Amino acid sequence: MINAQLLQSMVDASNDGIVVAEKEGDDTILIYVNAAFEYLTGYSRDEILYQDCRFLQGDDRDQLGRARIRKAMAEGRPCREVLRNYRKDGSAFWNELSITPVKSDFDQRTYFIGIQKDVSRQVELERELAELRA
Amino acid sequence: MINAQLLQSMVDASNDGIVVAEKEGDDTILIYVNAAFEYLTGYSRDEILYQDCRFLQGDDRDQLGRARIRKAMAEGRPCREVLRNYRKDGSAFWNELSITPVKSDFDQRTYFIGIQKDVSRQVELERELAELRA
Ligand SMILES: Cc1cc2nc3c(=O)[nH]c(=O)nc-3n(C[C@H](O)[C@H](O)[C@H](O)COP(=O)(O)O)c2cc1C
Ligand SMILES: Cc1cc2nc3c(=O)[nH]c(=O)nc-3n(C[C@H](O)[C@H](O)[C@H](O)COP(=O)(O)O)c2cc1C
Repeated sequence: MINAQLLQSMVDASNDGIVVAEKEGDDTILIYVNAAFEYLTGYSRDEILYQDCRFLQGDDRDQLGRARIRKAMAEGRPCREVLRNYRKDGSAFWNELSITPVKSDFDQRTYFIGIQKDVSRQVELERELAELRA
Repeated sequence: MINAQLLQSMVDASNDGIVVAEKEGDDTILIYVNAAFEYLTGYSRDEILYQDCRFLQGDDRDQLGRARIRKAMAEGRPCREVLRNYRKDGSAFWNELSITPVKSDFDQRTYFIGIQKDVSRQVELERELAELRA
């Protein structure tokens, strides 16, 4: 279709937070993040890169999304889950995570492309509708 | 960060619908679409590719999203808009469109990366909350 350099620059430049990570045992290590992801998190490419993405959950580690994500990556099937995340400045938001497993098949490595959005307003709208139905 | 071939395969394989298009006057022509986009629309890469993406609106051409998208692409700034779209089988859904303008700067061409999601359930939840507030 298009040359891969063009595509990489279209991704580098996307308004959508986009990352790639590589499975290592019980971890997945971020090898690629775009600018919009740096803007979403309030971190820098260097701060972010080369660790597992969970670091954004911070203290708040009892969240059902985790298990559903973990369950889903394990089975090798895409998921979409929203977790509470925290920026560098400490502020808190609902991050929707779209995670897709990709096995290399050239080798035994598996990768994941994430695509993430601050969903905080969409959630507030639901908490409200939930209480109206009560 | 990562080699561009790896990245292109992570995109090719994403569960998220991702396209790229190229500005030509009042049009933008799709030069790249991934599999998930083919699945979103119910079209095939060959059917989809090489025309302007509006073809999915079909008959339903009076939609405010259009003007906001048009206004936004013009100004050269990202937007996120949801339009009513129609698959090949005719079925209808709410498609959220995240569109990012990218100028090449090597030449005078401008491109757009879109990232699109069936948002129909999130919308139904709002129509409901809207009427509760009435
Ligand atoms: C592609 C990809 C994107 C991810 N996005 C980040 C995210 O933006 N925020 C977050 O808190 N965790 C995110 N994670 C989730 C964690 O890295 C981790 O897989 C999850 O918390 C489940 O594993 P655990 O229970 O061992 O923590 C992402 C993971 C992957 C593979
Ligand atoms: C990157 C990109 C992705 C787009 N996504 C498609 C979409 O999935 N659905 C749709 O109906 N139109 C989509 N469009 C919107 C139309 O192609 C068009 O630009 C919009 O309807 C406004 O222009 P117009 O008023 O001249 O029709 C997309 C456009 C771009 C540039």
